[PDB]
Amino acid sequence: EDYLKCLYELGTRHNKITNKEIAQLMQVSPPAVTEMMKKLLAEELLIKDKKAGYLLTDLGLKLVSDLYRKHRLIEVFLVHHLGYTTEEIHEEAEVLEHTVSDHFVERLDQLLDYPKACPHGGTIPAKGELLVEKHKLTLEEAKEKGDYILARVHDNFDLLTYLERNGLQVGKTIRFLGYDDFSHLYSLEVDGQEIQLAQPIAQQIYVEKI
Amino acid sequence: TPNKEDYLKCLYELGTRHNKITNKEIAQLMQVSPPAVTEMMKKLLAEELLIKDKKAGYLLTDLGLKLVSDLYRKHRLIEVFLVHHLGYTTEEIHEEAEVLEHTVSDHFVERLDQLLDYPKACPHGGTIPAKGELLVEKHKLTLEEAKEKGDYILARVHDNFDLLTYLERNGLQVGKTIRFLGYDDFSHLYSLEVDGQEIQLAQPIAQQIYVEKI
Repeated sequence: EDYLKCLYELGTRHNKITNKEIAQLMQVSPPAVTEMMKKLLAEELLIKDKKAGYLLTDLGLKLVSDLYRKHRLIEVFLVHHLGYTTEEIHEEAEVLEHTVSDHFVERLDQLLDYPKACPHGGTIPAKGELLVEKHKLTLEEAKEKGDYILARVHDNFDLLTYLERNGLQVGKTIRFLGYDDFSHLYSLEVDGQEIQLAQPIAQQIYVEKI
Repeated sequence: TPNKEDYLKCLYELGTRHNKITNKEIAQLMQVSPPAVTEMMKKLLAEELLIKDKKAGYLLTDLGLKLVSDLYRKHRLIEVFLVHHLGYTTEEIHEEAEVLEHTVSDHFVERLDQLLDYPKACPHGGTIPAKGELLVEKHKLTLEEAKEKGDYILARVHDNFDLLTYLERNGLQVGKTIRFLGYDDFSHLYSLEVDGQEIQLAQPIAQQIYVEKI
């Protein structure tokens, strides 16, 4: 089931679905690929698309959406209220995230007064609603130059470490200096200083003109 | 399921009633296989959490008490968090508390403590020791070992889910005022006046309710 989680992620790139990208980004061999996908298909969790490889059904998106909700509220609580840092969230986040009941999570929602986002720009779906991200415009995706706002980062620890090591906080203003067509590099002007971002990193940051 | 922490808690409370400590009793309280007991104590001895002793069976070491204390911190701060912040009910707490206790880290518990603004007691009157300080209950005086008659505060009750259910089902609650009418010497009962209404507790229950003469 932990598989559904990766399916939705790559889905936000619009590529294809490889039984080779499955065994790879999950570190488990293809004898479990064919047996995971079958369970999924017969429990109406996904359908096979020729073009996209695999698509999640509404049932699957509601499932995956609930997962993100649980994960994002917990983030808010640990960051905002237990003063956890990126490193600390790296250690304990996912365990209690995988233990707390739906009840806990409902109540956490009230205690935090129904926050609309996690500290990283992520959007928090209502119970049993669907996950629709407020900020979807990756740096890569953006055409025009000028001053932008860093509105969301992928949640990954390695990424955050990267970003903080480099001074890019969700909410911080950022001026886009352009994508070099050969260099494969994006140029930013944050805090009056220049930074060079690779492609893989620029496709995991979401901005907004303003 | 039962880890060494669940044993130390047991043994710990099993000695607030300063008798020996059979393994029969440990097997009884823990609901386990006697060879499992024999196996756990071995480990508990080896970790220098307790030592054997003639009159008491086992005594806890400073390292032991220091651990017991953590257990009680974790358990009572989670208790305080669940009911005050998330509005948990007795039943809810019974269904959920234990797995969180067996899961959250000591760093969670430390941050939690700060979030809760350093509560010196959980909602059932159980006291909440500081990181590293030793469990020393604010309320030791039990109903059964209560001398004088008259008015009393119901200061603490044991966490026990069946006990709580019994108490809510007889409107006994930490905080309410209580008229002790004494032990009836043969009745084998304790008489209380809770909300002007009379009520009779047996020894095993009076033993679990803690009061302070107001």
